[PDB]
Amino acid sequence: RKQVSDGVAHIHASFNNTIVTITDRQGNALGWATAGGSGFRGSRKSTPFAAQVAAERCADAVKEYGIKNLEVMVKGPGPGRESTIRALNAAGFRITNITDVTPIPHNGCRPPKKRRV
Amino acid sequence: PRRRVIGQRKILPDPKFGSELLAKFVNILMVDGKKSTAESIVYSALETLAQRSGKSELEAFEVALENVRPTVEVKSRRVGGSTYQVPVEVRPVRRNALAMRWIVEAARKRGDKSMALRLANELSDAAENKGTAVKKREDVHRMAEANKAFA
Amino acid sequence: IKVRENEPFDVALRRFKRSCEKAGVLAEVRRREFYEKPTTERKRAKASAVK
RNA sequence: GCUUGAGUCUCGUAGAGGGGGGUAGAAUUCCAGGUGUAGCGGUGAAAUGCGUAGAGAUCUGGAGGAAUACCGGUGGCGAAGGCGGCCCCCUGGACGAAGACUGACGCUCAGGUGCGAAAGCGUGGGGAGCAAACAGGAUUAGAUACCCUGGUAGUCCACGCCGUAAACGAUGUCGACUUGGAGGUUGUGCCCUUGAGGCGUGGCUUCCGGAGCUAACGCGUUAAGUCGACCGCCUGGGGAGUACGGCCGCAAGGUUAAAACUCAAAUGAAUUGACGGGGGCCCGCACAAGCGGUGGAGCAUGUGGUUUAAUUCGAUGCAACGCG
Repeated sequence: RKQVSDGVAHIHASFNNTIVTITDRQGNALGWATAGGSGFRGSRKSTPFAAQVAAERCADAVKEYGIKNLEVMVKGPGPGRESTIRALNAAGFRITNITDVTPIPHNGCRPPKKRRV
Repeated sequence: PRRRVIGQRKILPDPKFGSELLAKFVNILMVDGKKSTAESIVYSALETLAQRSGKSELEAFEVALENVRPTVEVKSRRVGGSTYQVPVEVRPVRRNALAMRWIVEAARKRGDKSMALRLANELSDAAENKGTAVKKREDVHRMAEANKAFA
Repeated sequence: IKVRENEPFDVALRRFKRSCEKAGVLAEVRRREFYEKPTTERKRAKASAVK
């Protein structure tokens, strides 16, 4: 179906969850998979293992497109992200670019207070 | 074990088959320091195991014990103020030690007549891996398979 | 930010992000505007950097 | 009168000094649209919350507000509060080089006047994020908290008020003298500049230390050393920086400022120890790895209690309870 043959893997690692979205070069999503949607709810959805099985599961569900090349775009910090791109070249993809696209303000908005734990 | 790294003591092999593996199996089975009784039970039970399966003695034992050896097991950490059940790879001596402990314990659980029949039927139920010790191995492997996310 | 490589490639080896963004810069902008704790955190950081 | 104090002029230097105006780029939120699909978010774990009315992720376009990553530095400037993108306009101070000029014009300062973070107040705007109050979810014995999800005043602008802070180098201002070392920053002079050098001479500043001082801790040419001038303030702890009165303030409150009564201490610095849900290193059947028990049953024996005429006395966390 529609046979795009090149895409972008936007991986959005945060501290609590990694969410991998495989799209095309136009930016239209072709299929996604989160670490929290792969079993292991909770303290286990923020691990490199959960991110890699999230990326394995996002490599599935884009078989209908015949993607061979993809760029990787990485957001946020997280226990994910590093393992995530590994799972992508464990799934036959030719990984072309690895950009880190974490949003950094140039002293913009005030961050929240928190955490007197 | 706080300081002292240790050696280990050498067990005498089995007086019928020369197997230190099976010698440790009669030590796992032994209760109250009665070794003669336990080796009688092991010789009777493995003798009917060799007669039933028709293979031989200690390769029927080695198959029936090969189906119950754990691969990896969970283990508590308590490092970050939390209780984790991490999976960890079992050492070979601990591997077959756990194998024998589960066979013997499951054989004590059974409801047959004599201990040689309970353990002969437990090793026979472990030869086609359908007994209780294989459910203990699958249980351990479900715990270490569910919690795979910690390594 | 980008990396690419020709066909002799095996490993990610992108330690461009142990250079700039990941470790410090995003973990710093998770928490409060002070003016006060940074003046003392930098004061004791430059007072610790001593022989 | 005089120039060694103070000041003026010439030429430059560095600077987040101030006020006004403009603009730029990242990011957050919102709105509209494309793809796409079952979760997202959150936590120690959860739940509230958002989500098949299509969220989160992702791309495009727009709006708006605030703050200005990197440079960034015990770096700089300012009397202090404080001041951080870039550009323009108006403007204050400092420092340096040589020379000229005035000629003690100086120092401090009670009352007085001005400036004075943040929160707060008034009027009018603005309102993206954050967030007192507030609401819900948790946690808990309780939880009017810490944690989570939302969230209003406020934070932002204009003008006025307030007038305070651990407004702190807890160190008033001005001047003079008194061994050193390593830096930072900003000038300037000289020498083959034979380079990212060598030798000096100023301004500001950081760390360590000598004499000296100090209760000690420490300060140590930027003094808490050695002196001089003027000011401010102190006189045991509490009551109390409170009440009354005055002045100020829209208010909140600010400032000035007692007494009765009560205690024989309150305090500073340092020492020894003990302790810590502080840190480092180390041990023991301490935990872990195992095996067998106890707690359940009947009996033995000891104890508490009860009973009794008496149920002899003693032992009572560990280290009393088949103990004397």
